[PDB]
Amino acid sequence: NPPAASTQEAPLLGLEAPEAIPGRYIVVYKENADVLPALEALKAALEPGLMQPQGLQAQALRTLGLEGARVDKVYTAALRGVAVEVPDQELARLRQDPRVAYIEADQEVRAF
Amino acid sequence: PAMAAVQSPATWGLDRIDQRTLPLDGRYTYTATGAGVHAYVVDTGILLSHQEFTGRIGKGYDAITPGGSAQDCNGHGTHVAGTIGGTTYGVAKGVTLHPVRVLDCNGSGSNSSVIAGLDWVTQNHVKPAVINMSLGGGASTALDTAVMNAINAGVTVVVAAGNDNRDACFYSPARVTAAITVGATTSTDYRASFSNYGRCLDLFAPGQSITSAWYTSSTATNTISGTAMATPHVTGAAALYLQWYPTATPSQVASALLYYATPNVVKNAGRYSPNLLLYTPF
Ligand SMILES: [Ca+2]
Ligand SMILES: [Mg+2]
Repeated sequence: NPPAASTQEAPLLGLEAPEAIPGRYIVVYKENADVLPALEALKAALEPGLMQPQGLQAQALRTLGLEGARVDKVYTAALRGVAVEVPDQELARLRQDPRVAYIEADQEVRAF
Repeated sequence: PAMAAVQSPATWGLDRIDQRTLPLDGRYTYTATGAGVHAYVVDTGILLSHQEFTGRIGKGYDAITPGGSAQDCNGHGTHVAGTIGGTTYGVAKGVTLHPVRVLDCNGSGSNSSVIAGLDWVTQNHVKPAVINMSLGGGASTALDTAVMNAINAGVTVVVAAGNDNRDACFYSPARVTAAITVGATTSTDYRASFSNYGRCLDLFAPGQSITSAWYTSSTATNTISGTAMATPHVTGAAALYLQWYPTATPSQVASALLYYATPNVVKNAGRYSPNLLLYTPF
């Protein structure tokens, strides 16, 4: 009678690469997930010069399950996703979201 | 209608791309200038006050500091921007240059900062538009997808092959087929010894000992090497073509540059590399 265990676990990619940045991740959403308006609100909450109501950011953090998580970048156009810095337990919770396609460890890039 | 112009003397990379064969003639010739075209330089930023860009800096985006001005504090992005569109050192001397700062003052950044820059350009670019990515790293599905989505939005993306003397198909975004992946050559038409190679390249351009702008003063210059220096020659040539054909799709821009490229002149081009060197009659 207690509900079955969740069967959701997004792939977690890139942790083994030598250029992986510890504790930092790119969460990528599936294209069929209705995450766009929440992401747009989170991006707007970071936009210079723009006044935004508190409720939009608070709602977006709830919709995406990012309360308490340190969201650094928000993607809406080149990608649907966020860049976050979270501890292991929070990472495990984000992987249980069925809207998440995969999560990649952030990686260092260099000028060529 | 415009009239053709002659720059003489010209730095060797520009000198090479307006002709089929060696020897160099000390001259760079062009008709179009890239006027009305928008080049988004995804790099360390641009020195906004450089004389090479006077009056032609457009709005940008700083992924390193929210709301920052995207000024270059390293030099790499200014050098790259100078090859695209500097009055003296540039292919497209009338292009608008937009600084998209995704690397810090040491030339280092992250996939997350690069993707943020690509996200900003995809959302806010003005057509006709081209992105220059003189940077890269390990294989990344997220970074490859962001590049593909910029291309699908109608923005040509030109990327450096990398400097490992290895197959470019191992790295992002060099392995993205729909991007124009650029290898580097020397002034005597050899593939530069460091240039990545292989089936993921689209063509070669000058990349060894390239002279361009630098960030330390409004008139500073530097001479450096890398596939990061070859890439902006191609971005500049794309901007010239886009002035002639402002509604061209990325596929059409690539087809035109590959049709016009000089075939079979790159020595030691590497296993499975297309033997094509940038040529501009624009
Ligand atoms: Ca010449
Ligand atoms: Mg290609």
